[PDB]
Amino acid sequence: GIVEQCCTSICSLYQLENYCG
Amino acid sequence: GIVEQCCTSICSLYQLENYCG
Amino acid sequence: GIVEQCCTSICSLYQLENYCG
Amino acid sequence: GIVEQCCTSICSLYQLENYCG
Amino acid sequence: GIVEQCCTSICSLYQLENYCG
Amino acid sequence: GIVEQCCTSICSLYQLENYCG
Amino acid sequence: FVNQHLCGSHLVEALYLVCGERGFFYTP
Amino acid sequence: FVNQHLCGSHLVEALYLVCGERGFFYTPK
Amino acid sequence: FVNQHLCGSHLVEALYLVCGERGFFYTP
Amino acid sequence: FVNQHLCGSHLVEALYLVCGERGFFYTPK
Amino acid sequence: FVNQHLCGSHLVEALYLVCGERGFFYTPK
Amino acid sequence: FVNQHLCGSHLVEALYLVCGERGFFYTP
Ligand SMILES: [Ca+2]
Ligand SMILES: [Ca+2]
Ligand SMILES: [Ca+2]
Ligand SMILES: [Cl-]
Ligand SMILES: [Cl-]
Ligand SMILES: [Zn+2]
Ligand SMILES: [Zn+2]
Repeated sequence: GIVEQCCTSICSLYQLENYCG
Repeated sequence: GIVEQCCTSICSLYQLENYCG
Repeated sequence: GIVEQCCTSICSLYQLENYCG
Repeated sequence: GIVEQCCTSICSLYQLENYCG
Repeated sequence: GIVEQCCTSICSLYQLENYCG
Repeated sequence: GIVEQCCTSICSLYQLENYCG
Repeated sequence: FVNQHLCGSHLVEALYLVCGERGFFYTP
Repeated sequence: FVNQHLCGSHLVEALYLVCGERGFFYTPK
Repeated sequence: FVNQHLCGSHLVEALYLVCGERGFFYTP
Repeated sequence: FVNQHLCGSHLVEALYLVCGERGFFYTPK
Repeated sequence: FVNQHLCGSHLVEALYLVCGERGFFYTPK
Repeated sequence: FVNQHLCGSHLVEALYLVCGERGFFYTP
C-alpha cells in the first residue's frame, strides 16, 4: 500500500496520484 | 458529503467516525 | 482566553509566549 | 502576491508552482 | 510522560485522552 | 543548507530565523 | 472557496487519527 | 464553531514551538 | 512504529492536495 | 532531539482534537 | 486578519510539496 | 530520504511562524 511504498522511500507527486479516486 | 456536513456546522469526533472505512 | 485574544486579530509570537506553562 | 492571489480564490498546484525556486 | 508513553509505540486516541485537562 | 543544519541536530527558533527574508 | 479548502485539510487529518486501521474515503 | 476550531488548531502548534521545553496547558472557553 | 504513523499523516495531507476533486481512499 | 520534536508536534495536534473543550497539557521531557 | 494568517500557513505547506528540491520563496508582502 | 522530507515539512511551518512578514527562503 501507500505506506509501504512511500514511507520507506520517497514518492513523487505522480506516484501519489496512483492512490487518488 | 463530509464538507457539507462538517465545514459550516462543526462535527464531533463521533460524527467524523461516520466516514471511516 | 487565547482563542478570544488571538482568533480574529493576529497574536505575535511574543504574545503567545504569555500562554506557556 | 501569493496571498492576494490564493487566499480569496483557490489556487491549483500548477498556479502554486509559479512561486517555486 | 506522554513522550515516554507515545513517541516510540503508537498511542490510541483513548490512550491520549489521559492527557486531557 | 537548512536540511543539513536542522534535520539531524535540532535547530532553535533563533537558528531558524537565519533563513527569514 | 478557500475556507472550505482549508476546512477539508483539517478534516482529512482528523479522519486519519479517528479512523486508524480502518482507513477512510475522502469524497469531496 | 468551525473558525474557532481551525484557529485553535494553529494556536496549539504555535504554542508548541514557542513554549519549547516549558510546555503549555491549553484551555479553551 | 510511531515514525510510520507520522509518515501516514503527511501522506494523507499530500493526497488531499494532489487528488483534488477526485478525492481518495486511504487504505493503510 | 529531532524525533521527539516531530512526535510532540503531532501529539499536540491529536490532543487538541481528542480533548476538545477539556483542553490538555503538553509537558515534554 | 487571522483567516489570512491561517491561509498562508497552508500555502507554505502546499508550496513545500509542489516545489520539492527546487525550494521556494515565501514573499507574503 | 523520507526522514528529510518529513523534517522539512515541519521546518517550513516553523519558518512561517518565526519569520512573519519577512517571509523566508526554503532551499534544501
Ligand atoms: Ca502542522
Ligand atoms: Ca497538521
Ligand atoms: Ca499541515
Ligand atoms: Cl485553517
Ligand atoms: Cl514527522
Ligand atoms: Zn510530521
Ligand atoms: Zn488550517
